[PDB]
Amino acid sequence: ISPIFQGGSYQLNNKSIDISSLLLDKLSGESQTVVMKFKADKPNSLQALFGLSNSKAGFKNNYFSIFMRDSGEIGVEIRDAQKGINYLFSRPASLWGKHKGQAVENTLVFVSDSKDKTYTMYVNGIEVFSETVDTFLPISNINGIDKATLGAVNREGKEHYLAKGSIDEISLFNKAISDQEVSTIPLSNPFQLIFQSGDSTQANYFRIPTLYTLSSGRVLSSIDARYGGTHDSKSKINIATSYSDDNGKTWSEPIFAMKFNDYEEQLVYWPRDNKLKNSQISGSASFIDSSIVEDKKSGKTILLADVMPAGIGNNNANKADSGFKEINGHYYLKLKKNGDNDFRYTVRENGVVYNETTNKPTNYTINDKYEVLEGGKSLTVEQYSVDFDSGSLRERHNGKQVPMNVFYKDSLFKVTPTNYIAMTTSQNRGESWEQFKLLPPFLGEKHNGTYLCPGQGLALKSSNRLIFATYTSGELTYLISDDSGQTWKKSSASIPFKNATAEAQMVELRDGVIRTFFRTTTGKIAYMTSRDSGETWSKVSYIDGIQQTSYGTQVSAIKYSQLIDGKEAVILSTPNSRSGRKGGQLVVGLVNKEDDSIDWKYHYDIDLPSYGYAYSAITELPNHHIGVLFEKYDSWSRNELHLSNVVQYIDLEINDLT
Ligand SMILES: COc1ccc(CNCCS(=O)(=O)O)cc1
Repeated sequence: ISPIFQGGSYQLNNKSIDISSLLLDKLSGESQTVVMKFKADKPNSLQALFGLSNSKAGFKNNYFSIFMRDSGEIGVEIRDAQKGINYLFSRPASLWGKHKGQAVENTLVFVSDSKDKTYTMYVNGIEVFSETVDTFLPISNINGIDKATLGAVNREGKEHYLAKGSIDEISLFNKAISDQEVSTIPLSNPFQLIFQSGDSTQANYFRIPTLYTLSSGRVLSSIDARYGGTHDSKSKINIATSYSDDNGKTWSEPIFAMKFNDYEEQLVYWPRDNKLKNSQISGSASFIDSSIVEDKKSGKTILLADVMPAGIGNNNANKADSGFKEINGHYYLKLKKNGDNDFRYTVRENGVVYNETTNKPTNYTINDKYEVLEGGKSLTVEQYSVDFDSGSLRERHNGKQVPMNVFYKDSLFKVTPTNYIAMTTSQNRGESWEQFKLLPPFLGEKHNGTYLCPGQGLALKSSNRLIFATYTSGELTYLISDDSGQTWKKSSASIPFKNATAEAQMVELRDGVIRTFFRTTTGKIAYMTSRDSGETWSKVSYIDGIQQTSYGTQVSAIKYSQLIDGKEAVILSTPNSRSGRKGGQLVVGLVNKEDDSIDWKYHYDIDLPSYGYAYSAITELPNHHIGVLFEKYDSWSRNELHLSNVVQYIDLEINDLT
């Protein structure tokens, strides 16, 4: 099934190219496919790559175009004034610009299908929109079309949306090629996907990537599998993991490290229109923000994450309560029974539910999976599913029973509606994970729980010490274990910020010397240092030479194993921008032995300064390359919510960075 037109090596230098004679008489029938391989490493603010237009006076709104923005957004317009049709379909963050200094060849496939009345856009093997309409407009059927154009749209005789870039290949087909045929078109991607829409997680969205290189050489990744769009909360989120045994070349089908069953794992297309985009799965328990470390001694992998019950709500839930009760220097999980107005129960020794009014135990116990048992018998609740069939989000029982968990909305016994920290382990390097256990309160019975810093924990090289960074108001709270994560203690480190999202990651500069880099509210990345393996912490300093936004973004960090320019090296991954989450960089710092100060000497731009880059994970691969898994979009922006397959992985060598 051949192209009706095929052309290549077009240079778009703010001057459109007329291909009308070559293409227009070839166009026929009402279904078309455009395949285009193009580069744009210096795009204009808004530019059309391809246009079919009525160029005549008075018909300026009769055209089809494929356009892009310098934010990385791709879209089409399909307009006919006589038909009263003005379609615009687009998706932010769909493009690559540059990789290792070279312009990326993006592969774009646009399918206009008259039979299904559907327009579908793929970029780099990723479907970025699929839109069905009541009234279909074939792109060839726009009234009075007389121009086919590359690198602009001809309107009333003038070049609109002038492009800068190149089209190394463009093909057109008088057919809507199938999704399968699309999948056979060769790609030139600079990235790969570890987690993706339609995989075993069945989440359509992903956020908060982590990466960690295990001692066997296996590289492990964890991530938020996010079901209700990309929202933090309220939502349904599980923690998924995947691993690579060949230095990041291929990755295992994901499994769950932490999951709840009160709501079905559904692949859902979350609305992106302004009226509905803030719809939230509101009755589901959820995890969020994971962190990984490996323990030399037991050989176990440890994964922590925040846990939230279904009853959680932002503010007034639950600052001023840890969710635990202290009774004799020991902490016990509090529980409220269906119909009580306060928390009159605790989960004492061996999950026995006690009544704190009468100190009498009950016939109810809580098992290992935080599930409710009555007289030894497994209680259940009915699962929920969500849908937008009514034109707004509904959450409804689906007929399926699942074990009753104290984190669920429908549970007989409920935990305090606050945030907790959970821990699970794997003894097979990520092939399976245990049931999670809740960590105890660290800042007291009355303090709500600290917030886990997503990314990596720190395994000190010269001892058995494990450290996970967490944050809360006014300090970082480091969690320290010297016994394979069986027992934890805290080390508080004051920071000059109140209610900051002080996401912190650590590197060991040398034996027992830890530097922690963290997110602040000042527009600069901060850091502090410990010289006694985390017991005590220095005052806070800031990095100059890198800019963040006022609200800041997570920073990932590693100690590189090899010397660079003869010096110890640390590599930071972060957006470099004071406007938004974009301009991703790896910044290579060299340590000064005189004082452990760091000279930030090399900045590697991940992609264009204007292209999205948010939360990130980096790890030194066993072959000394650098693996980077990152949110390739602006995960703060209210315009880039609910995008699929934007968390992407790349492989880099140190020479690429210098
Ligand atoms: C336990 O519940 C939690 C835990 C952490 C958070 C913060 N996540 C910030 C991400 S962002 O800066 O908005 O992109 C929100 C809810």
